[PDB]
Amino acid sequence: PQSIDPLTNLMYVLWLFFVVMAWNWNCWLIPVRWAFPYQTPDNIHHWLLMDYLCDLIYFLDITVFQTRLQFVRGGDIITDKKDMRNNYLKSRRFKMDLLSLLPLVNPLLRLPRCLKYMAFFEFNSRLESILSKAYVYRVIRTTAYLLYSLHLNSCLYYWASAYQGLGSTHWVYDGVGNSYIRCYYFAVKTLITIGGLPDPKTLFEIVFQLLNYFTGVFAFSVMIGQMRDVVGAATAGQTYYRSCMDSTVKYMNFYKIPKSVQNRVKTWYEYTWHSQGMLDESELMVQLPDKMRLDLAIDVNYNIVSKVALFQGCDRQMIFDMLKRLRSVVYLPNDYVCKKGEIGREMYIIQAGQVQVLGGPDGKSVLVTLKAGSVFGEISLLAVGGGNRRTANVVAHGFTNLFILDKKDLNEILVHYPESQKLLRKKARRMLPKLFNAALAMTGKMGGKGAKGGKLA
Amino acid sequence: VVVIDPSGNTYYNWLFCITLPVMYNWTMVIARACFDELQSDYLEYWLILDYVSDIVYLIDMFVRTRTGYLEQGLLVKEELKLINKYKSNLQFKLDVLSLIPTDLLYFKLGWNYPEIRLNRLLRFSRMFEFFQRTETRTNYPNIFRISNLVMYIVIIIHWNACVFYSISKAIGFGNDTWVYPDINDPEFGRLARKYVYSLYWSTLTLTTIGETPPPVRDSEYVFVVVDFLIGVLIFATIVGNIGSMISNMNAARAEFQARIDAIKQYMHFRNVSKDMEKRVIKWFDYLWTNKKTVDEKEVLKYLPDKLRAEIAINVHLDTLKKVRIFADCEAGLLVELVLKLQPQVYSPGDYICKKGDIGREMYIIKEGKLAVVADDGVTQFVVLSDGSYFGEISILNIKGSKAGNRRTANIKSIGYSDLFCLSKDDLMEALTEYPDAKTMLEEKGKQILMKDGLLDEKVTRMEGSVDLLQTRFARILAEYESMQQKLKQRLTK
Amino acid sequence: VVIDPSGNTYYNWLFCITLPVMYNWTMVIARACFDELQSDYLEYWLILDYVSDIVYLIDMFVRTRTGYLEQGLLVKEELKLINKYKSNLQFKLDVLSLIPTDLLYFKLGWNYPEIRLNRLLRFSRMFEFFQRTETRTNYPNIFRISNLVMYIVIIIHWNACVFYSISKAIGFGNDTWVYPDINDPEFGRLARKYVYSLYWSTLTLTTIGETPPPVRDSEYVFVVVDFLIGVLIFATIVGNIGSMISNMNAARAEFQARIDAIKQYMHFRNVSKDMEKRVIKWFDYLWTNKKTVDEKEVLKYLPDKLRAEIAINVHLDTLKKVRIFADCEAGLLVELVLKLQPQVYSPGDYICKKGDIGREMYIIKEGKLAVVADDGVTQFVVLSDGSYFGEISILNIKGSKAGNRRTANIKSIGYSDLFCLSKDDLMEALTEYPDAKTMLEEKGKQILMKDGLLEKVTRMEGSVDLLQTRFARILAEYESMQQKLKQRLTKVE
Amino acid sequence: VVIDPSGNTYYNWLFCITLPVMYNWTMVIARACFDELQSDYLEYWLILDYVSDIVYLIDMFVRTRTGYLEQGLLVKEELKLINKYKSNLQFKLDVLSLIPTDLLYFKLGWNYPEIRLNRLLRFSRMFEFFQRTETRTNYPNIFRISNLVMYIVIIIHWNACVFYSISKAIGFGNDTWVYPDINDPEFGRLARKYVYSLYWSTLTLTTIGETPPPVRDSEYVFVVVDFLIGVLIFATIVGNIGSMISNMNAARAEFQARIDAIKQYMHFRNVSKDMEKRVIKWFDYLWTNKKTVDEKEVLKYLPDKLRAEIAINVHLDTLKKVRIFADCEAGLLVELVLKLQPQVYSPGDYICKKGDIGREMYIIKEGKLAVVADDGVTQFVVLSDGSYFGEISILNIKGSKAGNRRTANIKSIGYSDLFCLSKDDLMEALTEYPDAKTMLEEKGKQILMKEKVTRMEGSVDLLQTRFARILAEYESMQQKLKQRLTKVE
Repeated sequence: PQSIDPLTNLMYVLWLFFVVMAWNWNCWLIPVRWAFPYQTPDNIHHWLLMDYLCDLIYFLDITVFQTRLQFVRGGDIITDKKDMRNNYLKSRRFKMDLLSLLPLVNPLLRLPRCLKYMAFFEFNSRLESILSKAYVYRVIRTTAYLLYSLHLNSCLYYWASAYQGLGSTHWVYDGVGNSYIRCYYFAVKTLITIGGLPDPKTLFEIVFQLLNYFTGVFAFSVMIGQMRDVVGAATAGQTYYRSCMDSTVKYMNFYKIPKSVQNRVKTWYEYTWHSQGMLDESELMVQLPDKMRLDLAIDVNYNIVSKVALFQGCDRQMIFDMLKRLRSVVYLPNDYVCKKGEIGREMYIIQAGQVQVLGGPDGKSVLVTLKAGSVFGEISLLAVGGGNRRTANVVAHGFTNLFILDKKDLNEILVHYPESQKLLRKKARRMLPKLFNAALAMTGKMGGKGAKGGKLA
Repeated sequence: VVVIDPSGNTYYNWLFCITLPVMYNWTMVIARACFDELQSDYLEYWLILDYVSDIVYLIDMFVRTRTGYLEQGLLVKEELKLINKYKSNLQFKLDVLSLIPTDLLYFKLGWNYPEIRLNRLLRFSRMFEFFQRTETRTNYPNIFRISNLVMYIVIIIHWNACVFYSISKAIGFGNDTWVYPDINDPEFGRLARKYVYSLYWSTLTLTTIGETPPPVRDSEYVFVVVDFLIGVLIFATIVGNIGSMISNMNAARAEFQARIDAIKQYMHFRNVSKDMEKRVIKWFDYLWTNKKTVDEKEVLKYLPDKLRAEIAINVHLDTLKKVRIFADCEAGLLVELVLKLQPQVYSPGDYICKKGDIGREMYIIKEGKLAVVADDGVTQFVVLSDGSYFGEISILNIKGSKAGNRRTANIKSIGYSDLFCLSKDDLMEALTEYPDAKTMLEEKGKQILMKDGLLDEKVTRMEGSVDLLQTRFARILAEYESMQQKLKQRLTK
Repeated sequence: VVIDPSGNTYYNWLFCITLPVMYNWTMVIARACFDELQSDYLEYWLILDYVSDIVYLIDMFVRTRTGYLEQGLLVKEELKLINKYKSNLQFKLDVLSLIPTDLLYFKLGWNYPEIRLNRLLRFSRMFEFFQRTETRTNYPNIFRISNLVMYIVIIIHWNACVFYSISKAIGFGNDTWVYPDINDPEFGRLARKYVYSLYWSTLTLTTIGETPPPVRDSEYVFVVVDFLIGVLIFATIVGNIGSMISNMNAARAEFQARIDAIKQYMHFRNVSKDMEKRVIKWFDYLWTNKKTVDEKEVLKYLPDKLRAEIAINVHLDTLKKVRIFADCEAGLLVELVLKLQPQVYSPGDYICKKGDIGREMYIIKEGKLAVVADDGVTQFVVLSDGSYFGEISILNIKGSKAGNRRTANIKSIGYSDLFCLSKDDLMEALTEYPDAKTMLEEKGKQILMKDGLLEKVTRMEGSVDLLQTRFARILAEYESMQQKLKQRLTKVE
Repeated sequence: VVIDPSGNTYYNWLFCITLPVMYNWTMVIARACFDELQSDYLEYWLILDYVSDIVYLIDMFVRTRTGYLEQGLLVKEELKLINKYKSNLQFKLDVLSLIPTDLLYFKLGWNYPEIRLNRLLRFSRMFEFFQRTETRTNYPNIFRISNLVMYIVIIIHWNACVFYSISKAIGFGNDTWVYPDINDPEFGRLARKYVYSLYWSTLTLTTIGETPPPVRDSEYVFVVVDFLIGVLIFATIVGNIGSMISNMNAARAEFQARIDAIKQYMHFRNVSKDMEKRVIKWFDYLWTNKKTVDEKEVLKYLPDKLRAEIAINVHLDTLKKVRIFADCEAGLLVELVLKLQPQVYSPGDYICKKGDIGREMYIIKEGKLAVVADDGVTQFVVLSDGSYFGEISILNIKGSKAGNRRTANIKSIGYSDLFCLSKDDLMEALTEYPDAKTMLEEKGKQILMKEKVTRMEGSVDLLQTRFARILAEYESMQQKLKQRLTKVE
């Protein structure tokens, strides 16, 4: 790839992960080498080699990968090499990468390599974009933040112990063991405010302990608040569905709605939540851009609506408007979509489920079963109002989902398109002025002549 | 074939009956694996319970082969399709792995290793499904979510107790202060004491409380740090879940209070009189006390037309049929009119209408009592109880009315009255599809007014030009057709 | 007399019955677990218990005398109230509360106050009083904090009593975990007993620990259960306090969300910096002066009658002071008030300039409006609150020389809040008032004159109907002539 | 001169008076409880207290000089400002805060600085400064957490002073719970005293414990109450941080909920994978470039005047660049700006196609458009930013052969943000501008080249006369046709 997309390239996500690992190595090992005596001259070459590897990763980030990132200017992607280079040089990420790449044997001289934190944020954004259910990764990231805070606390505790002498007091690290897990144990008992540690004696120890308990109270509060936000955001939809269901049940219980109707309402609520994951789709549709909603309506129902012979020859924008005006209604099993003799107003598109047309002697006979993608009742749309009645009983075999367009919405669409409105009136008149007056005049002339001729004879 | 409906009560009962062996496994497998005395002392009971658990696991797989799923709104009853649907799912692999006969490894490792039954833990999905179905089925979701969280934390604490006992066994009992003490002790050698001290240590570590012997060895330090971090995660999860539940339970109160204080801020901002402010505050106290803060339009907005129509019919159909004009109306028209009813609630002393006010809506008394009063309002002519109505003639708009959609009486709410108004525009919107019923309604209103003695442009302009233009094309076409006969007549001679 | 549950007397009685309920809920378990507390002040305990039982009896009498809203009216019939009370579970709970268990003092002894634990069943009055206080007081957060603190104090006190009773059952001083031996001069004092038990309970229930570690298995079990209960209690405290904190800054958070969205839009659109500064200043003015909530959305929460009453109270006098609307019907004035839309202008803003379209009439609720010239530095007249302009523009009067144009420049000197009545709103309100519309137009015409300003188609349709019929006569005659001509040719053939 | 409360000078004075208030609220109780702190630096304390009292007097003067909004205008009358100050409770609080209680230094000695505890009554002024800071700062969350930290430190400091005072009343070193004997050189250091007291207070007020257990009954009671207060404090800290975390992530949570909802809708509807990918890319582009919010929902919270001014500032120049709106009245252009509706399009999206009904005028704001040849592979011309099309179709011009239909296929090359002006909105704006409507029609006619009831009734009269002439001719033609057959017969 000559040009790499910063958003949808998995190899760029892998390179970002490599840069994040280099930045994490720097951030997690600078205070270790500053505080702990682990940076001995015997094993200094491992540190130098891995620091050189991290600096090489930083260099091939700032010079190679970042300059090939395509960007947006006025909504258009730019693939040009010079334009991408100018965009990256203008951006503040180049400023931070230049600040980090500056070298400035002391581990604290490696400090501004921690200023390449932007790559970590872009890696977080890519991870939250690629995978659904991202609050588990948010929990992992917050736990990693807590681990790094305890890491810094461990390094600070070892520095304080070395400053006051190892084993001089009970509060400082005594000097036995791994020497990192003892200070990390101190950081865990301190920054979580668990306690149980030897009490500080000197003024420096009490000040350190005090500040570390204050930072630990606030860090534990950050942990709990992050987990609370994760729990609230993860269960927000379920909470809203339960609240709406409980409000409906409370409403039906206040008005003494019988158990059959309440059970049907609860069944619809559970089926809708388990099927489409939301109680209403138009609430989501109005939040989208108009072009997005139009294109989604097209992708859902355009072929099915254009397969209907009634609307053939109409304007395409009028078809689009009916697609936008379609409302999704879920019918329970054994529910009457169309009862025999009622006013027909609605055009039904079976998105899912089956619909049975009843008939025969004494009812209860399936004349025909309509599966998904079939449209019935479209003739009722072209009626003057009260002029259409359902001929046969129409029932839902199971949980069928019908995309429904009523006559009123069709009329408000049709007032905008005169040619298609005229075509629809023509089709309605064809399926069932000058010629009427000519026939009336011819009949009247013959009727008057018959009476005149009879009186003449 | 007999197919179990996943939405039915039988499926929930079997979910409980499979959760019991799953919970038994998830606790006692690790309990017996880590505490050797627990496995050895009650070996026959554990063998019987494990056999029963395996039997129930087999019946669970059989139920899974018989469990229908909604395909295109229909429950699938084809046994081959159900079996294929089960097998294609990962749950079939998990159930096969969970019933692998690892109990035959007792003959290779002895009875002291019940870790072979750790594969039985893979039936956790049945437990989770049963608990989520219980959450969706119970009438106390918050109490049950407390219970579910508490028992999950108890299970994790028991697991950490078993892990701590195993680590103390591996390091050595009584080797240092951190591990479990020497099991040759008469007090600390008891199995109950072993489990309860392990549980005490695990609770104190997983609740980030401490107050336990500090670690001595580096491995003990690593385990203590890791288990305290697991406890940090557990504590944050507990507090976050309970805080989210508290926010959910207080959300309705918070929204109602936000509305109340917003209206209070508006009333202070517009300098509304103190009596009117007190009336508003009394109204909101009545709303929250009687649990009437819900809005019918907002509550029923998600429901489809059929179900909302059914609920509204079960509320209003008898009373709307009791109305004289709507007594003979069609069932579909009655459904539409019932659906177009809007709730109105009036405080005691409120006036629903006054003499000379414009009458555009017809009121239905659902709950409460109304009074017809004079101009002063002290006297009452008649008291209208629930199920009564007034203003049915005003919405009809009968031509020749003396009132002219104007109220002729003063209606006062004696107490808190729940009324349902049917506006004139809603009535014509319902009557658009019922022209014959509309004509019948006008005739009925005319008859009532006669019994009461209360009865005594551009479209055509464009139509004339349009008809003339259409007739001119026909006349031109008729002349052209007649010209062919005239041309043929000339050619005939 | 029947006590209104929504009145102040009912609230005062709720407090008066909550006091014995709290006394029971604390001191009954305090005396049951601490024997010396019961025995040392026995006469005081007996007097307080008799007083509490008397108040419980008066509470039952009040329950028989408390009205309920049936058909929106308070029920004042004694038999109906008695039946409503005895039908509820509260009657059974109150009867069980006042069971004369005190006769068991003669059987078990004076050191067994657990027989008065049935008095705890009157918790309904305590909880109802706390809910009524939460919905009543002007300081909801302070009272909610106080109530939560009292709940935690009661729970910690109960846990302290439980710990002391467990120490008593095991034996004082038998090991390090229990309360020490009560023959000690220091720890044998009742005050020391209670304060140490309360200290232990506060240590264990607030996830702190630092108690003497358990020795016996029962002590380990109780410590595990009690630490889990304390974790739940602490999580409940945090959840309630966090919910309260979220509710306090919910308005600030949502206002900051609106400001941040506006800033995002202004940075998006490259809006000029002065305009952004004015927007920021306007939002700061809204927040500082408590004008953040918009009037329309706030008034949507109120019912139609209450919203109409609020609007009348705010705008009726200043609408009646308008000269065109001075002599108008009350219903039309109410509709026009309901049709008013607020508009707020920053200082230096222009309400309207010369040549602008005048389609609305502004009412100055508060603020000062200046009539300025083209330069804007010279002021003709200052319009104070209650003044109005543009009343002629909203009346569609024929022959007006100044048609829908503003003849003056109106500038807002300060933060003026105005209400506008558009021409469309006035027309819609006047649809139902034709005579009022006619006299409004006549009055506007009179004002303009005083101020120096200002069925043939149907008959032709009948001719057009005759024209079409006559035009079709020749078409039928042409068909008759064509048939005769074709037959003549056929006969000649 | 009168100080505007919303001005920057009022904020600067709020800071300048909050510093003495914070100084009093901490160090007065610090000196009251730690006698060594008051005795060692008495000269410094006296100087700072006199300075604080002087700043309190200047604060009273500022409150006399601080205006308020009456009838939307700042009150600049000295008498009304003085009466408004004196009528409020704050004047009484300031007077009680500035009683010369320092005369009790001559009676009770120099080791009783609690006589200055009345100076704490300017807490409302300090809280007002913090409110102004949280409503003014560009980092609301950073200031919120620092303000919470400052309040917690103040409460912890007060409890530390209370603990030291309780230890002093019981006796230093009388038992293990109290502060140890101050006659010891290590425990007698003032820095050591305050630091250990603060350490004890922070431990006790944050549910940490780690303190020597109480010995006396009063110590047990104080520790229990203090533990209850600390539970409240730590729960408050957790709730504040959780509310802050929810507030930062609220917009991201709303956007992610929209992502989950649209993804669930597309999986439920069996939406094609190309359309799903296009929707996801569109949403990601909207979020990363800060565009995902609806413009109507964002701008509806502004007042009508500010919304009109912002819309004018955004759209007036690009609407005046239109050839049909080049010479128009200012009010008509302002209204047409107000009727503009934003539209956004993905790459490859068709704004309009050939044969579509044209009712909207699109103006490109931050996008790029092209005209394709019914196949999408070739482009006649590329429409850059500020360009427009459909200005003729929105005008009702008589005799237009290609009217009411789109003659060109407009395709969005990339992510284009357009503003559409519908024909209905243009006509609605033109109702109040008849002469501008006639000018627009005349201009559209010129571009395309390169009484009613009485008139309609009279028009039918000419048609009736013309029909009579045709009928009279047909009657004469019928007789000639019959006479023609008579000659043959």
